[PDB]
Amino acid sequence: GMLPDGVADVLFEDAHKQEVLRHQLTQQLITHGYQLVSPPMIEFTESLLSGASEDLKRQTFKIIDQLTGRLMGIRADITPQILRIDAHHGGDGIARYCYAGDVIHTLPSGLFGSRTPLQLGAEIFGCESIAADIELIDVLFSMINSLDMSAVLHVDLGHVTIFKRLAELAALSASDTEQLMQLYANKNLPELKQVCQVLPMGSDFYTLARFGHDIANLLGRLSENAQQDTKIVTAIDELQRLKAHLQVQWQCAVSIDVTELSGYHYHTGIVFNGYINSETQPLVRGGRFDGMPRQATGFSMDVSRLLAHTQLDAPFIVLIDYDAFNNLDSAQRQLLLQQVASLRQQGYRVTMPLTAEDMPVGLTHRLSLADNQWRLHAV
Amino acid sequence: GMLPDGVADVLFEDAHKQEVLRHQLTQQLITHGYQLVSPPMIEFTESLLSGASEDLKRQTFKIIDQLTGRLMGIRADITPQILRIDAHHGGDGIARYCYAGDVIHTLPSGLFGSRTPLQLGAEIFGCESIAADIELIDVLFSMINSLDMSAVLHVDLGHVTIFKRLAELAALSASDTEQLMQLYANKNLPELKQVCQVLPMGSDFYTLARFGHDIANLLGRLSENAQQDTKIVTAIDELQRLKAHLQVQWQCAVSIDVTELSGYHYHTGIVFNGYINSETQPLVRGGRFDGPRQATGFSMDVSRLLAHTQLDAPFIVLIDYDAFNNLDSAQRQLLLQQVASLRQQGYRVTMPLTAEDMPVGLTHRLSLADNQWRLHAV
Amino acid sequence: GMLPDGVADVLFEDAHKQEVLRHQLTQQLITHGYQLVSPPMIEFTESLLSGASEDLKRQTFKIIDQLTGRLMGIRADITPQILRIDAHHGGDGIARYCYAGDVIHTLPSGLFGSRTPLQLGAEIFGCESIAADIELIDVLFSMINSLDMSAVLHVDLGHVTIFKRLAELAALSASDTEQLMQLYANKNLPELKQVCQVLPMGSDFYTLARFGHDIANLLGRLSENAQQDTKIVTAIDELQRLKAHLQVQWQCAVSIDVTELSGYHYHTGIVFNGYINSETQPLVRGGRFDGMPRQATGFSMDVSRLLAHTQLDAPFIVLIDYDAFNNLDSAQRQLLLQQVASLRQQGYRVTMPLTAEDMPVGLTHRLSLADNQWRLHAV
Amino acid sequence: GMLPDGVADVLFEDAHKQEVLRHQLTQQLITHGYQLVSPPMIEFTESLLSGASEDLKRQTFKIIDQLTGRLMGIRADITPQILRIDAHHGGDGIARYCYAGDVIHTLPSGLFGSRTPLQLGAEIFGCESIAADIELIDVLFSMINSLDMSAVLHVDLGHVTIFKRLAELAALSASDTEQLMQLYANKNLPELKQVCQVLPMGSDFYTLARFGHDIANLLGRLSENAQQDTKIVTAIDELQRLKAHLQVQWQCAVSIDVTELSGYHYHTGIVFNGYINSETQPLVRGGRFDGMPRQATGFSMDVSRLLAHTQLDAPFIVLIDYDAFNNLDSAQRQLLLQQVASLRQQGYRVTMPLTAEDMPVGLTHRLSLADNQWRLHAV
Amino acid sequence: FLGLTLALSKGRILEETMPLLRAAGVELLEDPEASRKLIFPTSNPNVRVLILRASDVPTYVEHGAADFGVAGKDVLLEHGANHVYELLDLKIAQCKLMTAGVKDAPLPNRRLRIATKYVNVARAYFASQGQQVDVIKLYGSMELAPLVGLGDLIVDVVDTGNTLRANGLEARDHICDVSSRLIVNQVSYKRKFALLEPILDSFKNSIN
Amino acid sequence: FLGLTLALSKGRILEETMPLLRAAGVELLEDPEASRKLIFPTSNPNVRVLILRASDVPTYVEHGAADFGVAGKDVLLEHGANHVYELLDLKIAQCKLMTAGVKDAPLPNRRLRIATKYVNVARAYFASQGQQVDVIKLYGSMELAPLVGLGDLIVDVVDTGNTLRANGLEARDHICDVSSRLIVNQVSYKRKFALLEPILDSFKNSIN
Ligand SMILES: O=P(O)(O)OC[C@H]1O[C@H](OP(=O)(O)OP(=O)(O)O)[C@H](O)[C@@H]1O
Ligand SMILES: O=P(O)(O)OC[C@H]1O[C@H](OP(=O)(O)OP(=O)(O)O)[C@H](O)[C@@H]1O
Ligand SMILES: [Cl-]
Ligand SMILES: [Cl-]
Ligand SMILES: [Cl-]
Ligand SMILES: [Cl-]
Ligand SMILES: [Cl-]
Ligand SMILES: [Cl-]
Ligand SMILES: [Cl-]
Ligand SMILES: [Cl-]
Ligand SMILES: [Cl-]
Ligand SMILES: [Mg+2]
Ligand SMILES: [Mg+2]
Ligand SMILES: [Mg+2]
Ligand SMILES: [Mg+2]
Repeated sequence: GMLPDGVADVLFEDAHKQEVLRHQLTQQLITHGYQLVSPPMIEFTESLLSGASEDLKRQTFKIIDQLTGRLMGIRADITPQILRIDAHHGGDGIARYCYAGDVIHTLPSGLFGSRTPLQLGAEIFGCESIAADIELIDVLFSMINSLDMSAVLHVDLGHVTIFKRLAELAALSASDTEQLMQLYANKNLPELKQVCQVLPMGSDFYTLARFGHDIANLLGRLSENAQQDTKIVTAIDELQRLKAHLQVQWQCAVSIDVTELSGYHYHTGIVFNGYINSETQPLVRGGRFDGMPRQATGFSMDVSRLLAHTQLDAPFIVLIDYDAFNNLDSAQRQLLLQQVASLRQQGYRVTMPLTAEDMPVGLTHRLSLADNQWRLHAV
Repeated sequence: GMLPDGVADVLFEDAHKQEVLRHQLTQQLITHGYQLVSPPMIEFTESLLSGASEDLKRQTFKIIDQLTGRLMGIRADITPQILRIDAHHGGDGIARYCYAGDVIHTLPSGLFGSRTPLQLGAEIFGCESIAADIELIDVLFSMINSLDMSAVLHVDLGHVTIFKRLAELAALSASDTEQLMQLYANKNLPELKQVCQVLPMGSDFYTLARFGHDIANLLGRLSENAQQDTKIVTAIDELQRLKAHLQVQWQCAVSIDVTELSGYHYHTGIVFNGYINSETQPLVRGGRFDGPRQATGFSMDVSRLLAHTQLDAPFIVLIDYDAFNNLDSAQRQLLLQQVASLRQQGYRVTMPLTAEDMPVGLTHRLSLADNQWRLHAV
Repeated sequence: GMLPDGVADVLFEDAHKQEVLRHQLTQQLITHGYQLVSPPMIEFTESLLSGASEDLKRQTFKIIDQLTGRLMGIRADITPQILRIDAHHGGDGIARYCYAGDVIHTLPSGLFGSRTPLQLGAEIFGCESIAADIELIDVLFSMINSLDMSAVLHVDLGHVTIFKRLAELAALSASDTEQLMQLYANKNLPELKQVCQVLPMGSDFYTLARFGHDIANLLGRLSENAQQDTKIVTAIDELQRLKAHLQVQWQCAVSIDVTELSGYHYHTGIVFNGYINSETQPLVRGGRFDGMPRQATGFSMDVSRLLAHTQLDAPFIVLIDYDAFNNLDSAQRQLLLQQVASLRQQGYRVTMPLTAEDMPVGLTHRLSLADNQWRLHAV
Repeated sequence: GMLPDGVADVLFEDAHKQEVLRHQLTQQLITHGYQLVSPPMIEFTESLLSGASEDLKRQTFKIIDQLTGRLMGIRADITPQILRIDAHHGGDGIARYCYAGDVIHTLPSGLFGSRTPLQLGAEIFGCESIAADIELIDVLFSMINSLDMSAVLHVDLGHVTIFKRLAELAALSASDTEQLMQLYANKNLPELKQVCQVLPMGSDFYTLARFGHDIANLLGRLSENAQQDTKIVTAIDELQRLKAHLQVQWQCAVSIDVTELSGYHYHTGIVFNGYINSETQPLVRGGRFDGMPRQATGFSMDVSRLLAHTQLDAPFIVLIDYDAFNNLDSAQRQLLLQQVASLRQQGYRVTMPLTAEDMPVGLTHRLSLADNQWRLHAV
Repeated sequence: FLGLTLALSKGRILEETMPLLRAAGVELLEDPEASRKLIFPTSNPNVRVLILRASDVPTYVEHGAADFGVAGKDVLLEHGANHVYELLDLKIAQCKLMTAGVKDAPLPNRRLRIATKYVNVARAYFASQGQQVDVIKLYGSMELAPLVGLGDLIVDVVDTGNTLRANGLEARDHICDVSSRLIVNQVSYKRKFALLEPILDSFKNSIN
Repeated sequence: FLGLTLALSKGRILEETMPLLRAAGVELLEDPEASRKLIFPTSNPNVRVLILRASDVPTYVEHGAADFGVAGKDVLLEHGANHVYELLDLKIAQCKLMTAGVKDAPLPNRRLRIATKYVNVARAYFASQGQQVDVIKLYGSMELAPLVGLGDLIVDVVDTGNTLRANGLEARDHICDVSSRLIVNQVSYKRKFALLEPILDSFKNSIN
């Protein structure tokens, strides 16, 4: 049967690989001190879309609860559920959460992109410091390195505070802010140059696009009013520390883009976007957000997007010879079944056949009888 | 915040346990030759509810695909998706599948039931023999025993073929058949006695509810016409075989109810209901069903195992904030190497962000004494 | 605000016209001996969707009764409610009912259709004869002619019995039946000719689509077995009588389509579709249906679809002069109020101004005080 | 069939009466200068629940638009739709609207109250003056007098401004404000008295409950600061003008209750509640509310609640004699059918029989042929 | 306009439909090629002709702006002929709907990309073959798409195969046979049957 | 092919883009109008050209079958420009998206029907005006639609207004201003900026 766009079966060795990835990545996060939570697929919209952006609201399927008549949603994002859990269980100190679960989107993000990602993530609540963003990076790269991929992760750092602070100091209208954001998104430098010549501190807004990439010299290019703003100064310093940590500790290729302003409404500071090879949609999205005055920072990724970039060792797929098995006396069957249980405990996939034709898919070995002894022979 | 009824968070140690259970059980099924498949949460209703009963349809939330205008459903049962997968990939021979995923129901089934179970299951397609049913039982019980629960599984066996044959032979109308199912559903013997007196082969239909539990003598109590029916004889024989297999192989207390007819439209033969302790909703549902292609299988809600299973106490380690900060860059890398080893062994190690950063359930501190890091219990 | 698709405000003169139409057509039906009933917008689905087709169930919004936890539906069709009312109040004799009320549909019926029609209808229960259908036709055409439209109603007649009978004689499978109905709905004669060559009595099924329009000769074209079937012969004769009646009594242009099989599950005999001008969706739909053994026949129409084709007289919109009214003493005010009440009783729309700027929309006349006397003058 | 609670059929003579009332009351409103509008039953919640109270939100059934996947509601109140219509069509000046349409409520208001009222109302936008509220009364009581009821309409007048102004001048917390409203709603004078001893301007809050019924002396009973407050002085004056107008012009019994504070967040001034006999839930509710800063004032009522208090003249239900009719030649038939058309124009309900046994319900007269002349005879 | 409005496609449809109209007593009063006109009167004063792009013919007919029209079966399948009657296979412009790809290039093992005008036909076809596909809508010519890697295959109408071969492409799978069909608006068929019947009869006689 | 692939719309956009390409060192070596070729080499051996139907230019660029392209703002608004960078307004092929109706005809009291290629733009425009509209997708010429009662209004691009006036139609409301834009594939912008930048500068300098 035809499936909807952005909806695919994950089958067989891909499914097995997805299972191993989900489990090992979850276990890693647990070993770094993150508490695993498994919130449900559905909730009342009151909780699920509390303080949601317009985008998230549109991305969430709506359904009616037949016990109350109230509106529920199928989650498009696990992070609002983590806010809820933390508000009830987290206290005022630091709290660490991880998770891995299916989310559904009404529309795909990328061309032929998935609407049914297996979203895995980690979040730290209750820490103001850049140290929390540094810990998340350490955990993410520890996980990425465990996967033994040949694909290279390229990291893009931004920081929404810089533009937001410039917008305030320039006293930009909403329509002016939206026009700058569209031009940044579209990399339209020539039209940006013209809009910036007629704006207050337009030379700073054009500088973000033209020289944001060079973070070591960014503060010293900005205006005197921007250089006197502590939030802008802090934001740039945060970018420098993260960049240094990603090169030193992890030897990561890091680009800076302070004009990266997607999720303008949920992000509140430093942002990271991890891109795999030359794929357009980032594999990892992370950054600062609000704990609706609770501090929060986190990342997530679609586990199913790792499948194309990871490999497991070829599986041993074993068939017990039907005719030879059914010639055995009872004692010989018991000894064979003990051998089979031992193979199974080591991860061999052993089929006990129901018929002479019973043939597992991808068969690699037969457990056959040769001179009163049971051995594996390659097909 | 409040959640809908039958919708629960699984949190912290319970979430860890759910993940361990899911993974172990899945890996067990894989090692018995079952192909793992992970079908999507949503599909067009065309495929997802192809030949679905009215109950499966009612249990399925519908949503609109904005791209095409077509109705999609959020799955309430994974088995229909296995059918689709088998139809395309499985051929004419024997095929084995397993799965584990979330399913969603519009209403709870039964008293305080969940609407968001983590449905785990296995299915064998293409084998008519009772041997496939025996293989599933053995797999199931091997999985149950591996959990090392003190809770006990009671198995209730049924077989829809017995009633379906009697209904065809007696030429019952739809409304008569439905009336008998309602009366069977809560074993209303007094009213069943009355209704059966006016119906053809009525004493057979009364005999099922009244003496169906005694499977060794059930054939002897049915009418002469029913006794000559080959499918009825086979069905009663299948029940005797599985009961004996469960008793001999697994020491399992088995009850028989041949009027267990819930899911009348998808079950095509033997049906299996496993109850944990005295809990009202069965933990394990299984049975024969349609693929002409034979199929049989079971599923269970993994989240219902959480109250009856236990993991070893976790080791939750906090590195001393002040000793860590006083370390030079080379010393830091040695500690991190030592910490990476602790994590590989399954210790949960928190690197503190502050001197007040405390993991929940702290068991051990990692502390610097005489140029050496060691674990101390709190 | 922006309204959903198929959902429109009826405003001002259109609303006034809708009210006039609703009321005039209701009173006409009442004066022809039809008992007005006004069932509610919502019921339990048990009653409202008792014996409903899959089409009607998909068209009915469901909602939750908080008092019982049970499902209710917003009616998509008033006819199932008339069945309920007739079952309790109607007896075994002939009963006549009429109604006019809002109904709601989940999806539009066709190309840009309304989802909120004002459904007005009439039904006769308890008469097997074709005479009941002829009375409904006569009442309907009388209602249409009272509206004095320049738009013309074309009537298309069908009869589900003809196809249903051939389906039983041919012993068609559910799939064959569904395939033929699909091909009939598009009158796809090329593919129908292919499908019919491999079907039992396929000669007849093709003949229905190819020659069903020619009702005088349809019987002779059918197979010997189909000609011996009394119900087929009766159905064809019923079509001929209605056709003749419509042409002779009403000078109505009639087409015949015996393959008109929408509402296959609710219709039990003759069907009637009235098209206004060239509009795609029929204005009037009617036909024979099943009571709860009880004969029934009826029609319904969307009153809202008459608004583009009907005209009222121009309203008289009157404004009392503000200054002159305020200059009056108490006893002169009371006389003016008596005069105004009289004008309102004649159908003049009279505004008493709150200020000197208070101006009714569409003003036609002023009431002005000249020489101690109030008189109307046009603007 | 069982209907849900608060859901009833209106059948036969009750249905006819409801039809007559809806229409006549509607025509009366139109003749008073109010533009009829007929908004739809369903809207997107965005517009329908824009600025709604928590109660209106809870009272509104939710459904999903299958063309967008957005939330819609079934209207529980027509007034918000009038705001929408007025925002787009009303302009800056005065605008008058009326309506009559079904609304649906999730829960009943009164004990055994309706969940499916036929809501009829009228609203004036853009007039700040008490003159607008007086015009609405004139319209309302003109309508009530046309109903020729024996039942007596008692009117309760309140004015929320008085309490709101005192609360602002007294610097009441939300907590104290809520406590006073609860005590007012429950008529608990003793606890009000105690609570007022420790509140700023406590004696004024007590004075509202104890002496507010005596509106002619209320101002002189208040504290120096409350006496002088402009909005309090105006409010009390508004209550006096409205009382005097009702008793004098309309012979209506008026009680004052300045502690009537239900709908605290929608009402912005004078409130009107009309009670029929000793029925607990008012028949008519009205008052000042917000447009959009746009002034608005209005009332609404359930037309179906008038059914038990109004009467029509007994209907004439006529049956044409079957045998005599069928015995006529075409010209005689033609003469009879003109005579029948004249009878029907006068409101006679004339059934043409389909058989000798066709008997209308509630038969009063037979139109019989005797001495070659058709006449009515009582049964 | 009280008569019949006939919607025709430019090109091969128009040229091959003119004789059928001529036999039915309908001739255009001037050459469409050398005209700026959109609405064309005929020798029959009850018939007028519209010259449209082929993909718009079913649209004009289903909305009743044309009473009837001539349209390729490929266009009707893609559009959906649910609201019109398909009365006659005119047997003109006979060709095939086919998949096509680069000459001798074997299918990649990955998920297939189909670039095509015939999006709905492609989805339906690959669904019936149990093939998961990514479909890309094209309005223009489809021969470029495999050559710059936009898709692995195209779905297009093929007659000789010469356009495919000229561009380094080869026909692969047969989807279905295509010809021009006479379509009629449902209301028009009901209301204006008297005007339609002789013309439909003429067409039928000309073809058989 | 390791160089840049440039996707161009045929017709007026092609004619007004030739000078910019000339100035950027990219001339075609033959006339596309007189050719069977689909892929054209240029004087720069790192650049080749595809000549496409206007509405296909964003499709080829977004999927990476072309690295960059020239398309009207009308096409991009209707298509949705989400997956490409609109790097440059070229200030060529200037025109206006407008609504248009029959000359002097009044708006009918029933709901408005709009017939147009620009279906998304039509819905978006009438949404901002608070009018509810029925919209009919057309692929070809739209000037005929009001004249035979398919729609009440059309939405189309208008330069002089001559095509509208010659068909007995008039421009009603101005929707927005249109000009041709340079769009770039997101991957190509990173991986091939060295090749792109000189060409982008030459276009930017030509527009001055
Ligand atoms: O197999 P062949 O005989 O080469 O014909 C097939 C061609 O016909 C169609 O062209 P279109 O309808 O655009 O007409 P055209 O070929 O005249 O452009 C289609 O787009 C194919 O390219
Ligand atoms: O206002 P005007 O100067 O008359 O130009 C407007 C024309 O341009 C557009 O077509 P396009 O340019 O794509 O085709 P064309 O060159 O054949 O008109 C549009 O569909 C009009 O036909
Ligand atoms: Cl994700
Ligand atoms: Cl389950
Ligand atoms: Cl209707
Ligand atoms: Cl009300
Ligand atoms: Cl598409
Ligand atoms: Cl070829
Ligand atoms: Cl027509
Ligand atoms: Cl013009
Ligand atoms: Cl590239
Ligand atoms: Mg998130
Ligand atoms: Mg199952
Ligand atoms: Mg009906
Ligand atoms: Mg109201």
